Amino acid sequence: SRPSVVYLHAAECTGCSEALLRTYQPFIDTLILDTISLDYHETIMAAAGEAAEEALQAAVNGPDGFICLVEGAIPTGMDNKYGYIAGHTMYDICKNILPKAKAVVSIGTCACYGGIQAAKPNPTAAKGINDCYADLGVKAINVPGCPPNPLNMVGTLVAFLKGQKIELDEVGRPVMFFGQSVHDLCERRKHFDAGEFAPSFNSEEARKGWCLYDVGCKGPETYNNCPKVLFNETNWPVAAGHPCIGCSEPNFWDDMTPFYQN
Amino acid sequence: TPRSNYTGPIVVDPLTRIEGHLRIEVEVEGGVIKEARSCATLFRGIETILKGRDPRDAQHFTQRTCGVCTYTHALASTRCLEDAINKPIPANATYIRNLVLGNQFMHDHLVHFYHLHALDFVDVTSALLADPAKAAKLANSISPRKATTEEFAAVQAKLKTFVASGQLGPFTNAYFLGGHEGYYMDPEANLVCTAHYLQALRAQVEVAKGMAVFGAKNPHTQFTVAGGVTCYEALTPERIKQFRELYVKARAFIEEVYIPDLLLVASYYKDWGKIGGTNNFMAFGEFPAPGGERDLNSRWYKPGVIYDRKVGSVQPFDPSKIEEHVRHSWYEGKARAPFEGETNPHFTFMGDTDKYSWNKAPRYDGHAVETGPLAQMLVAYGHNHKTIKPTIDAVLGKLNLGPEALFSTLGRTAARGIQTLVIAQQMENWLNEYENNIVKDKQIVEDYAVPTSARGVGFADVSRGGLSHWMTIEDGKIDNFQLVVPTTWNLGPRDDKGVPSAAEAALVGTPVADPKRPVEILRTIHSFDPCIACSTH
Ligand code: SF4
Ligand code: F3S
Ligand SMILES: [Mg+2]
Ligand SMILES: [S]
Ligand SMILES: [S]
Repeated sequence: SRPSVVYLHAAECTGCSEALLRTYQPFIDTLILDTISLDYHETIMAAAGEAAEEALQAAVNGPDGFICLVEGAIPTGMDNKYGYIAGHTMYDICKNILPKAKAVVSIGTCACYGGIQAAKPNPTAAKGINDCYADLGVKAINVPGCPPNPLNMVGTLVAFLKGQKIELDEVGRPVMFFGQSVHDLCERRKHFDAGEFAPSFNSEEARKGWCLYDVGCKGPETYNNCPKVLFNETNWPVAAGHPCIGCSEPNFWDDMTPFYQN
Repeated sequence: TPRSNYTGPIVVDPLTRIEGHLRIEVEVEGGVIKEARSCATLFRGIETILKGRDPRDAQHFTQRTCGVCTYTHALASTRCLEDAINKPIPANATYIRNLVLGNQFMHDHLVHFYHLHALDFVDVTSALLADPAKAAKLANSISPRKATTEEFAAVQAKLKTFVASGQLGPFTNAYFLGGHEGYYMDPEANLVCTAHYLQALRAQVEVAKGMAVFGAKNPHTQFTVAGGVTCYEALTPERIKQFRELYVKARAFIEEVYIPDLLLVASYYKDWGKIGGTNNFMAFGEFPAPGGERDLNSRWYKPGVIYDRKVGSVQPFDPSKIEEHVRHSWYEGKARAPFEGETNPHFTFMGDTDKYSWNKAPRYDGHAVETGPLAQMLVAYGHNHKTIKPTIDAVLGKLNLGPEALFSTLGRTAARGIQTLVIAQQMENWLNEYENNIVKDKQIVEDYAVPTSARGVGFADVSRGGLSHWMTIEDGKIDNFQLVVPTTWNLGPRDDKGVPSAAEAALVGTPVADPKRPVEILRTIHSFDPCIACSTH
């Protein structure tokens, strides 16, 4: 009766699962007892080994179908052998399961675009989900950030459960959460426009809260809703005095570095 | 302790309710585990990715080693760069960093006990058989936070609706379903722990919120630089008050819910005081004093090494004695000290017993050691620490156990609770000290350049044990960067002498009641709180 959700982990740091656990609209206990049926999640599930594999297959060959949330990139180097689960490569597992889903959501910058392991020199030839499974007709919705705001992850899911309209931008992201730049939303934008910049972290300008562009802020190139919705209902990097490092942007590891310069 | 007469292999892959991807293979004889292999099955290669980059960016990359132990790697990288620069770190940066780290401990350990470990001891379906009035009285007898019969009845009813639905979700195929002789608790105790599991799902949100007050967000904080911290708002009374209010609430949950449930569970599983022991321990200490960032012995608790369980003979910690073996790991070459580390992959095949893991095997002066809360609390004990020695003495008294019970899966699990408790109480003092220091001291950061040539190492004793980051800088860029991470130590493979790592060794002697449902393997592996994103990076 409750809609089936399968959550997969590939090459990831589990940051996205932790973000999910910070959900407050609604809380995670409400989500998995009432709103969905979370039928596979390696971080919290009871079963292990063969019992876990059986739970996963039951879910995937289930009656009502299932929605797949996938965290992490796929390592494709060395015949996909840099990443295994239960004696199967990660490539092989997602190739099998992702086409069976009524829908796929890529959560975190890694599943969306490759992420940290794809950064130069990409030792494992890691690929985001849509790159990797294009050829299979897989077309996931991208919910990036490192990690994403739980409000964006759960929000995307909930809108899908409601048969709602989910407009995407040019790199697959819900415009309802990623349709504006961080900078447009930023409370220090007045300082930017007024040319008021902190020249260093130990300076009066930084102390009075001036713009962080000169110490690297990538807010103007980065699409996310952080200054508007906040993290943990209470803060975001620039408000904590540190520049945005552009973590919801494709290839930010290589394109936004060095982080403390513009 | 129940046990079958099974002779043969057992493989657990995926080993769930951990971070990351772990395969465990064991050999069993007469229902007793005789041999074990720890197999980390994902590699990412963050050390290689770091080469050539700006040392100031390292902390942002390494923080993505792991998001369970979020912040820890940012802290260790910043500490690493700051050792290399070797210029004074503002006292308030130390204070704020220590406070954020203490909050991380409170969050991480709380979630580990309830949401990763408890299902190894708690039979959720048995909770449905409970007398809600009896469960309330059990709950009320172990904590000053009180509950009513009606609240526990309400929990059972919601649970009943869930289970009756047939969609068991994360409890699907749980080892306790249909009954398991390895599960010992009564239904009222099961319902008490199950109710708290659910409460703790919401509570952890508020605990984590605490790190966002100064640290911007959770997960992955964003307030540190080499030279201090960036959060001028942390100097304001409004942010300090908010942080304090959340800390107090977090502390109450730990003291009133987690710690008594941990004691309740331990009281049913005293036989596990004789299962999964180890002999040698290594801790790096944590929470430097202002001005003391470069001195490990300035820390609120200090580093140390203990051999053959001789806690009264804690030895000094000498970082130069750290080496990482690869004989049984999927890399080329031989053992190396981390300033000279190398991470060239050398994969054989999944299921190999010669080379069987993406974890290096770190060794201290050639010996295998366990790190983590148990290690750090024993080392503190041997250093006669002001709150940790009496707290340990009091636990053992409560459970009527001998000290020999510390060296086990039960003791490991208890030590995680003790570390949570003493850090939670000490936070009050750090907070007051910080608040008093900023009356006059308004500095939170110094502007320091990266040197052209240098080396540094950053040390932290974090949720799972001794973390260290090792960097050499040349031409102002990252020449070599190596991480040696707590779960690397605990869940590493055999070394160049064939000697197993701590977890592998701890599994020897485990009884197995059902080879098809290895709750005992999970109990011991979960007691080490493994993170494989961490251990392999
Ligand atoms: S702090 Fe960053 S996001 Fe804010 S106004 Fe400046 S450049 Fe833009
Ligand atoms: S670093 Fe990421 S969390 Fe938001 S403020 Fe920048 S997109
Ligand atoms: Mg390493
Ligand atoms: S990326
Ligand atoms: S930690």
